[PDB]
Amino acid sequence: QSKPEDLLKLRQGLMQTLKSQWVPIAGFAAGKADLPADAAQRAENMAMVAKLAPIGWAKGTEALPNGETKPEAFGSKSAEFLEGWKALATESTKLAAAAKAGPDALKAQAAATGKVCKACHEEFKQD
Amino acid sequence: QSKPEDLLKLRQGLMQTLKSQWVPIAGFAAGKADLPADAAQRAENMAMVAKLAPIGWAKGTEALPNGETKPEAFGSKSAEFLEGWKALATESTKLAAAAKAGPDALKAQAAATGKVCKACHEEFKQD
Ligand code: HEC
Ligand code: HEC
Repeated sequence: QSKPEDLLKLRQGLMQTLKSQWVPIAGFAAGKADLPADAAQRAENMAMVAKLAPIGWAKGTEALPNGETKPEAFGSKSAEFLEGWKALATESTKLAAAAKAGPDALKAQAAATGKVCKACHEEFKQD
Repeated sequence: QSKPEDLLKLRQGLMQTLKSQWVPIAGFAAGKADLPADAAQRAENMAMVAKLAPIGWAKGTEALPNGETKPEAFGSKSAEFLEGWKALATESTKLAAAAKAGPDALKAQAAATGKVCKACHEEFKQD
């Protein structure tokens, strides 16, 4: 089963776990916060979320009530959608390594990782 | 930071992603559904949720409204609670190996995995 509302919760829930892990790093990179001491662990977490994310968009979740994803995600642009997920896993793994190298390599790699959230939202997020 | 409704969506949506992968396999072990063709992939996904789980119970979410976890999870029995996530993660990894081995192996390791959901629930979850 799984009520539609449970399915939207799983999808936004994975997105919220992504944001919790990311924000500390986006903020340091923007000169708005101190260097998260657990940066490498957050970016590893970000890449595990990346790998699971396609479950929140599985068959039957094409038109949940209150969903915010464009239908092209499930159809004509389904492969490019999947491809954004893979890109986030790869940049997040690179972000892990750059956290262990030092604050400046983390800042350069956070810029490349944020682009991926922004690109996919521009193309596929309704709001 | 973070609004508590977003914090709870985090926590609860991780658990919905856990249930969505566990269900078909528990259903099989029970004799109520056929064997999932992707049982192995489901199980590795469960192990990744389990690694990520502790985020949903981070410091600062001890008293989210609408929260369903006993105060002991955050303090007095905090070690025991994080230990359960650990156990889930190794059981779900073993479930993935069993899936590859055959039905009889998956049924038996499924019984084993499900006990960890049960024990955690009996101690730390509210009715
Ligand atoms: C597509 C490949 C995405 C990538 C990469 C990122 N996100 Fe995104 N996110 C995506 C969509 C289609 C949606 C809409 C979901 C729906 O409701 O139907 C979202 C939503 C979010 C949210 C909102 C969750 C909520 O509570 O409603 C946030 C906080 C979010 N996304 C964050 C985020 C960040 C930080 C990313 C980069 C690390 C990122 N997402 C990548 C699609 C995609
Ligand atoms: C502790 C170490 C846990 C293990 C292992 C598992 N669960 Fe659990 N679960 C836990 C708590 C403390 C809670 C309540 C969270 C709160 O404060 O709201 C839950 C909740 C769930 C839910 C409901 C989610 C929702 O929409 O409200 C489900 C569907 C759930 N848990 C499933 C589940 C399964 C299938 C597990 C084994 C594979 C499992 N949980 C393990 C604590 C823990």
